[PDB]
Amino acid sequence: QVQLQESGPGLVRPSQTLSLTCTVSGGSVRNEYYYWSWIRQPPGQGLEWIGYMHNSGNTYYNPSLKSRVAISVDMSKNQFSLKLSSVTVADTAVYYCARVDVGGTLVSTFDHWGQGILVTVSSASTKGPSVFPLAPSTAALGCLVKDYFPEPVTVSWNSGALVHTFPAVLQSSGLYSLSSVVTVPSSSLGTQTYICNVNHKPSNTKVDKRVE
Amino acid sequence: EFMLTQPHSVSESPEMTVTISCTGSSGSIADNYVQWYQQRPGSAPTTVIYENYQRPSGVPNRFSGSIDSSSNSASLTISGLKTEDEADYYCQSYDNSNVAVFGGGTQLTVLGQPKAAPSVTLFPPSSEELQANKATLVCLISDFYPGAVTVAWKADSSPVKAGVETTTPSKQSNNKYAASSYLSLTPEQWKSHRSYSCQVTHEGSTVEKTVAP
Amino acid sequence: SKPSGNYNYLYRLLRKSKLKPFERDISTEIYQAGNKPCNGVAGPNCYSPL
Repeated sequence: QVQLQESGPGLVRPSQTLSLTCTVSGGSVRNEYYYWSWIRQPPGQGLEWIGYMHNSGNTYYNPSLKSRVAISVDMSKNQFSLKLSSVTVADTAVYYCARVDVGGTLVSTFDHWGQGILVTVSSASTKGPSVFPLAPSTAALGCLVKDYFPEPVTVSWNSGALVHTFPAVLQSSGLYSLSSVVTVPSSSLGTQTYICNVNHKPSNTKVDKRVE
Repeated sequence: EFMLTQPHSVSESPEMTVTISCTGSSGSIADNYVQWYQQRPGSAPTTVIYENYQRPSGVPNRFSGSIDSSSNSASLTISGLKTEDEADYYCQSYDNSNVAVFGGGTQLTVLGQPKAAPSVTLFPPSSEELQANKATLVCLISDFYPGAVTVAWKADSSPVKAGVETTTPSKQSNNKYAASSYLSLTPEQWKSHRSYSCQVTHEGSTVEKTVAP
Repeated sequence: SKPSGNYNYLYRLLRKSKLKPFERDISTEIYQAGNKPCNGVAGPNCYSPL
């Protein structure tokens, strides 16, 4: 069968050009009756069409960011490339390859999709997080960890004693905010010694904070 | 610019039939093909209905597509739900200018466990958080099975749109979903404004809870 | 078939990408089903494929 595979840097920074390329196997990119498209899907949002290109050089773009996209095709390596311009912190998403069928009487479905590549746009390279207590008001209380660069997160509650750590999302500033929380049966239990520790994976730096 | 609008969340008990429909606003629905892509969370989308009436080989016959020219909409009939049918369905078509138009996305799920009313955990900024010149107002909503995670922010009198960083529906350790409604506000705005509201509106029930200093 | 149960025959499950024709996989690394990968032992949405 025919299948696609993304290829490109998985992490970029603003004021740059996002460059990607999809290696096609099981079929020639010089074959007509098919367009080679790029679909964008931000984390938590729906799909977004970027543009497909015919082998004859006819490149159709999306009117939303037409002035900041560029698509090419290479019949030798069977790979079609994607090139954006002036990337922003909001351009991070999961990019999927897709081959549309232009065979019969109309354009039609993206028959074969790739595996999808997740890239992020951030100008920072190293930043240590900061912990903040959370006072309750059955109650809920926890810790607030914000502004950490690396993707992997290390959450530890009561040195292992258990939790729905609330996986963060890429905010407007290009960072993440962890808000892992726990539950208590009453406000009296909140007075007990509870600890929320996080570990900086690329730096092996541990952070401790007393919460109650 | 041709667009497609579909419901945000659809839920129904197993062995029953659901209906996801996308309506074209700025153009016709019969001039271009409409396709439905079942995207399982964590994997690439996959075509289940193409050419508005055709289903690919291997896809179960439980799926069927329809076109309504009088209402300018395209529906998807799924009879006999199953456990693997809890994926998202995307309705995609094309504009007359050869522009691929994707739908808003619809989260479909089977009603395994009984639906429960969501919870609100409005938390004001902390002492050290206020010392850090930041607010970070969050709404760690929990205790809701259906994937109808919605967040509607509102200030004391005005609506709030900037700073919304609601995360994807995450499941707890007790097989139940919970989300977080992040919000970043200027401390001057938190000192000037009176209070804010975090409206959930899960499965129609507009659960609302406010927070004030 | 053996009465004490078979433990020498296994099969990989839930690969992130479909294999190409005539391809074999040897690495027994765990598969990430969700958005939180596990570095050590398997866990929720980060089970073992074998």
